[PDB]
Amino acid sequence: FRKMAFPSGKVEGCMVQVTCGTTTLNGLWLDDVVYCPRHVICTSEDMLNPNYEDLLIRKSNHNFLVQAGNVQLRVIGHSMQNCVLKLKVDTANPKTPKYKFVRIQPGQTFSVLACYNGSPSGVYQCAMRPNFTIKGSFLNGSCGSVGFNIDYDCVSFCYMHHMELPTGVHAGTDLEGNFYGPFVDRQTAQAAGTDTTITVNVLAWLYAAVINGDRWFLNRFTTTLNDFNLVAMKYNYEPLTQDHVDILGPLSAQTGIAVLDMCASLKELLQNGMNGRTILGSALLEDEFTPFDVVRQCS
Amino acid sequence: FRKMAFPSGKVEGCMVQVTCGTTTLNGLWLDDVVYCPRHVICTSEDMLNPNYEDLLIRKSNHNFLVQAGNVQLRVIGHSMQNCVLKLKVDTANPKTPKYKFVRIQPGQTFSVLACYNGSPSGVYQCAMRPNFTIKGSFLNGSCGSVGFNIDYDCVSFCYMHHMELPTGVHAGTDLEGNFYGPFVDRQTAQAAGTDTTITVNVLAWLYAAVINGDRWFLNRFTTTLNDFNLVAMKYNYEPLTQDHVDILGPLSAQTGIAVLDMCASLKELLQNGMNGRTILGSALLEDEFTPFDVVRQC
Ligand SMILES: *[C@@](O)(CO)[C@H](C[C@@H]1CCNC1=O)NC(=O)[C@H](CC(C)C)NC(=O)c1cc2c(OC)cccc2[nH]1
Ligand SMILES: *[C@@](O)(CO)[C@H](C[C@@H]1CCNC1=O)NC(=O)[C@H](CC(C)C)NC(=O)c1cc2c(OC)cccc2[nH]1
Repeated sequence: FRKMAFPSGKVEGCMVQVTCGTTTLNGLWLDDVVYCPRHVICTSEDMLNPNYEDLLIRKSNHNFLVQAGNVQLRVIGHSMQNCVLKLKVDTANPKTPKYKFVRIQPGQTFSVLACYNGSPSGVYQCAMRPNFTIKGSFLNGSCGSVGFNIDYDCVSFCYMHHMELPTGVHAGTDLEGNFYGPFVDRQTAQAAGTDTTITVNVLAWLYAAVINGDRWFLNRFTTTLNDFNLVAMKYNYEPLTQDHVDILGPLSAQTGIAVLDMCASLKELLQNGMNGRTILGSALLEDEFTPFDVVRQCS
Repeated sequence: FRKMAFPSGKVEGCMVQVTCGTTTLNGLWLDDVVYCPRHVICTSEDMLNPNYEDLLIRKSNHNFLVQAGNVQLRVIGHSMQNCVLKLKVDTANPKTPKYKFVRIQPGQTFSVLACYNGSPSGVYQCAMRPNFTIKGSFLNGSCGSVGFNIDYDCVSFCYMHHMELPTGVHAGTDLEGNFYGPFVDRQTAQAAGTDTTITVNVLAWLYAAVINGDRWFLNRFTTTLNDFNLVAMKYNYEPLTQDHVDILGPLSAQTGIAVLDMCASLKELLQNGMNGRTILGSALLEDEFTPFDVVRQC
């Protein structure tokens, strides 16, 4: 049981390079539109406090160098959707897959294809933290990198990368250009809200450990759902809903461990610690596997 | 600092399924050859104690169903090399990347593209353990999934999946069909040697910690490589080879910390513990980041 990402081939066939002036970053080429972060039009001076509509109107179609591999594509139009720039090109991407743009909720996961200069560099899995950051690996020039999920050769794009907070976590937008969280595409040091742990995900991961023969954390006790949430919120865990309980059903039936039994086990682990032991190799309670993630991988 | 796979699409373009009777696994289609585990020719009952040479004499080119998607590729030749079947087909794969077959060393990492019925399913990073197993995630129908590294648009194929040991780790061959480790493609309970900590990767991790300013563990002493190997074995840590010292070179140069000085720092960590302190936030020493992986992320 490892953190598994979706195969990235369908998304690699879409990453291009977008250059405006001195600024370079990645774009996503679907059909005859190239999507990228709008701050590619900014100078270093602009980025301190940019007026984007104002800065964009002074731009021409020919200010934008879009390169797909070696081939350069000609921009025949440009418009802005929130923090995302849409560049119209005169050529449709033949590798465009069946796609959709979604906005994911906190706690859900996606694969991140990290690109630099329009070249895919690596893929890994991430979750939308409850404070709307993501704990990624992104260096300089990774803006435009997108996150996504795949459902029967339909790619749901849910994230485009824009910034690293001073704490080392990352922030970005959906493909409509709306940031996840209270962040703004300005060159300013920005803090996030207090992060919390994704509870339904930690439980899904405990189930995965049992399905794989780890049971040392289990116990005899049970807890009411409200009493578990009292302890949970004390340790900065998100509360557990009845929906979350049903989402976990399969894993409960698969293992024969009732959700509320699994909540007693997790409750003790938060009160007692792990005593130096490990679960599925981790010394920490892991919260970036969703129940579906676990289900898909174990069956 | 996280586990990060290579992009998988260059390998996706080469996954097909190979079927004999009712045994289906995955195969690897490069030019006009398809590579897959030879036990595809076995019925489940022959797998218990197969005679691959006897079994192969009775199969013919028309016993092999190779499908790219729902599309059949006609098999026009077949040979067996070690534990892999090599099926010559009548179409060169137009998505064939530039590629090589390489046999990796324990400690090295690669990406795995888990496949089922010739359809990619997921991708993740593995390290070859010193006991020649890997801690993968494979289900039924995963055999023939491959592991690979990419350097400068060149895919180096290094692993092909054959089995799950009772302990739940996995084992397989290089792309010439030679098992990593003392395992055999028989349907049988097999046991790997005791695992050990991958020292070269632990040292890579300490370099990573220094690059990011976490360097409390740097000590004032040095060591010889023979002495470090001897003590490390006493803590269940792999000895270092000359090649291990060399692939540590760029990280040694970037930090100014000589390799044998960093060994003495690790030796002190081994004999005195971490004293509740952490390194890169963690209390455990991480051993599945090669020096390449550390640089690749900096
Ligand atoms: C994109 O590459 C931008 O073209 C870049 C990616 C980050 C660079 C280092 N690692 C990355 O993930 N993004 C940025 O530089 C963004 C640009 C904004 C959205 C206009 N800015 C930041 O990530 C940023 C700014 C500041 C800051 O200011 C002052 C202070 C502290 C942190 C910080 N991060
Ligand atoms: C391939 O899918 C098979 O073509 C399959 C993959 C494993 C199934 C579960 N997870 C996997 O990684 N491989 C096998 O089933 C192989 C087939 C051999 C090479 C003929 N066998 C095993 O992995 C196997 C057999 C036995 C066993 O026997 C008895 C006892 C214990 C473990 C075990 N593993």
